[PDB]
Amino acid sequence: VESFASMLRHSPLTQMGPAKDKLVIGRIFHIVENDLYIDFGGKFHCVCRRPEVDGEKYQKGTRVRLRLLDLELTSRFLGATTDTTVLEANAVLLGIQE
Amino acid sequence: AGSRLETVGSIFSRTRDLVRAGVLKEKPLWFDVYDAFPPLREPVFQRPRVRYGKAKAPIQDIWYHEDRIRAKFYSVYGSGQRAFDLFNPNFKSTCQRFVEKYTELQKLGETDEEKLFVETGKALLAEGVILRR
Amino acid sequence: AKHLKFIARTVMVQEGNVESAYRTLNRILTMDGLIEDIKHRRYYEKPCRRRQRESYERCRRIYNMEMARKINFLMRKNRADPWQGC
Amino acid sequence: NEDLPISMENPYKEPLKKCILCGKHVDYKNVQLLSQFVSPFTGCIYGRHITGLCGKKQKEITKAIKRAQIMGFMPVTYKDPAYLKDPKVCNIRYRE
Amino acid sequence: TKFSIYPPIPGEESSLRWAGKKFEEIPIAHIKASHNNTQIQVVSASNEPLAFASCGTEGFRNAKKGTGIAAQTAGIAAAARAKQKGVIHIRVVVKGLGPGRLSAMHGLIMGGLEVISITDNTPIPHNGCRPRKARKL
RNA sequence: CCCCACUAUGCUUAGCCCUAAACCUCAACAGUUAAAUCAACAAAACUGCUCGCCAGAACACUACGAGCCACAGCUUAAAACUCAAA
Ligand code: FES
Ligand SMILES: [K+]
Ligand SMILES: [Mg+2]
Ligand SMILES: [Mg+2]
Ligand SMILES: [Mg+2]
Ligand SMILES: [Mg+2]
Ligand SMILES: [Mg+2]
Repeated sequence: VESFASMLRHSPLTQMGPAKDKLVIGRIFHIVENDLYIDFGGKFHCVCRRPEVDGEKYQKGTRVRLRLLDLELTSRFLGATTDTTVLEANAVLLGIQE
Repeated sequence: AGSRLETVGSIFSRTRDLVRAGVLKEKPLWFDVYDAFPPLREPVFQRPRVRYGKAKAPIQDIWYHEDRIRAKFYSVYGSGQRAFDLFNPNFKSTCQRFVEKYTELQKLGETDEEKLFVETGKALLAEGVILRR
Repeated sequence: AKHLKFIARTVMVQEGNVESAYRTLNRILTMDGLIEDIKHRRYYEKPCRRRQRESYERCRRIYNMEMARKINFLMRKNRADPWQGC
Repeated sequence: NEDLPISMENPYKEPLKKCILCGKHVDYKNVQLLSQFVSPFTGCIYGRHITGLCGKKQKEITKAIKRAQIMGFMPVTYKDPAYLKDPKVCNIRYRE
Repeated sequence: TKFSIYPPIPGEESSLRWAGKKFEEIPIAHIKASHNNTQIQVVSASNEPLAFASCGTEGFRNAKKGTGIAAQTAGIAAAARAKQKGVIHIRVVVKGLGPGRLSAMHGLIMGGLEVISITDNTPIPHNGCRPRKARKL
């Protein structure tokens, strides 16, 4: 039987290592006007702006290329014992996956 | 009705004491189920504490041997132009294949970190995977 | 006094735009702290008052930058509601 | 279990950031270098928020500038015009 | 050729000329903008006084001296008395932060002189003499 | 109080005087972050050990005594009468 330790060791997310400046594949699952919510396999989705080039091609279920900057955007502020989280990842939308 | 002192004991202890004391005529519907199958921890209120001095959280950082190799790879050949597909449970990145080849060479040869890296690069190029330093 | 003249705090006029040269010189003198130094040197500031003022400005700047950082960090969430109704 | 994590220093730890003058010697006779951290119009020494230098090298530059100024190597009230066309390393713009 | 705000260096040769003369040969208008009075003196490159005008020499009295109009009038008078000696181009050297700092140059321009550069030489001690005490008004 | 002028004084040398909201208003060393953390506020809560100090207010940064390069001075520092508060 495969233990949880083996699963974590051989998980693609674990294998990726640091998430900064890593190219990943995400899928559009929600659209709000020009805001595209993309899941790329992480804990949180990322919200991207619809590109001005071939914007019509970006629809729900579309596969897109992303450059990950942070898996979760957090920041400790003055006079706070715990970090404040926006519950979103940071990524840059590169284009559609051919 | 039961006591509303949520900070004293637990719901089970309060209900049990009130039932035995006669305040509650009948046990609630969940009392028997709780008694038969209790939780791992009794749900008792506790105030979280800020740590000071040398007190530290016991949470360890998750590291593996291959991570070293990965770091060097990500420092030498950079991030692979190929994109990661985290949805696939068995995705294999260029770095992962480099790691597997490195480990196979280590188990089938000597232990010289630079030589393993260079020969692993030669082997991957022989297989036909582009690797731009 | 012992320095060469027409090198320090000097701006050349372009195409007869004297007002632009004056405003550029004013910007330079204000940025380098000369204007506030001249204005503060008109009367003597006591050392304790000077220390209190310097501490106040330093803490004011730190607090203002931190608040700006917090507002910019939390500004990302200000978009159209994606779960309107529910 | 061989798959358990092992204790280890962070292998992905990025090298700690360096100032532009780190590892280099600051000498009071190098007026060309010291002139890169003073105002062209007033000769005032720029603060670290403008120069981007670390505290140690900021102090070194300040002491070298004062020594050169008092020993007759550097002007005080302005930057030497010969060094006005040197590379700009300070984060300050007069829109000039 | 990109315009340079930085004044020409007497040593380094430059092509900038004003009526055939170099930068270091242009007359200098020294403006002293005090809090209650403004003084303008035009001198030659060799420090020969050509013209002089203040707000007090133009009839203004007491608080009327420390106004923009008085400084403008003084600048106009200085410009006239300098034009009567062949002055066209001038380099302005301002000293002080008085109300006549800019009005004096406005008057000089309105009097017919052309300004080619503005210099500030306000006295800034590096903490020398102790200033007077603050007023308790 | 505003403006002008000008002294003692701020400066150097050789002696004194020994006071400050001389305050981080936190005594010095060593240790802990577990307990109900904890009157309140200030500055998270405590433990071991040692020195100094405090036992209602005012009289009182006072009187007297003693010491002092100080002589309208500094250190130490009470009592009587009075009150139910401070
Ligand atoms: S960062 Fe190393 S000397 Fe400045
Ligand atoms: K204090
Ligand atoms: Mg003190
Ligand atoms: Mg002690
Ligand atoms: Mg003691
Ligand atoms: Mg008492
Ligand atoms: Mg006494």
